Amino acid sequence: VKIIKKPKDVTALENATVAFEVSVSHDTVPVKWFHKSVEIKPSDKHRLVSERKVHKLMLQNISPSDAGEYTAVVGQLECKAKLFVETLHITKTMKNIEVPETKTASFECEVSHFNVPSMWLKNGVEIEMSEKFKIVVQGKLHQLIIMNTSTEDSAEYTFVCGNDQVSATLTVTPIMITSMLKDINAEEKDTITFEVTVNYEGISYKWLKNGVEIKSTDKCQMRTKKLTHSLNIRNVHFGDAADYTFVAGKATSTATLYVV
Repeated sequence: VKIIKKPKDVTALENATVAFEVSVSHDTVPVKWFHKSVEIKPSDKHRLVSERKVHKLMLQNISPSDAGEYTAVVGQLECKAKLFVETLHITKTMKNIEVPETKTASFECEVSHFNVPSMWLKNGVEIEMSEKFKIVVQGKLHQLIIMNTSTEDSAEYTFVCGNDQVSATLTVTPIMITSMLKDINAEEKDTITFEVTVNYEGISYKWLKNGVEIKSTDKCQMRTKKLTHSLNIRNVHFGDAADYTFVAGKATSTATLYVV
């Protein structure tokens, strides 16, 4: 009896199902399979199937323990093939971030394979995605986005990949109002400007008049150069006299406009 087809090497992922097959010239021929010098038996992991001239060994839910050389013995005839078992792992680490308050922070890591489930932890606890936490997957790149950061977002963040994991820390830096609002004594019809300076660029802020948020009309313009924020109020009259507040993250500053 002659071997017509020999088994081929197989590369597969952990937990995948794989097979090896030999085919022979004659129908009634018994076959044994060996791994690590031991004869393979039917089990929850091993299935042996014959169809006339074709003999198959099937392995379910493979583990790294299953990798290596398998041998098919047909009489005195013996042929070998190898299983390589690939495992999920992290291929690039994450960098610690420091981010100003209110700005967006992002962690990224790369994994070994496509179609890995995203799994992100904050101080050991699974993060449920929300308007705050955005999870993105781009092929083998996994990204965690944390929007509108606060000091409460400062923590250790972990990405889990199979049995592999990688951690990095986020540090959220508070906004500081370096140059505060000063009171303004103006005459009717004057154009005035409240100005503040902060320590970071591109932060979120709000202006308030007596506590109610202002929107920039032709009457109240809000401008922003580098770190300087301004509230310009044109053609000032008595209804413009009030308390004005600049709010940025947890940083606040109030002053008064007086109109003669």
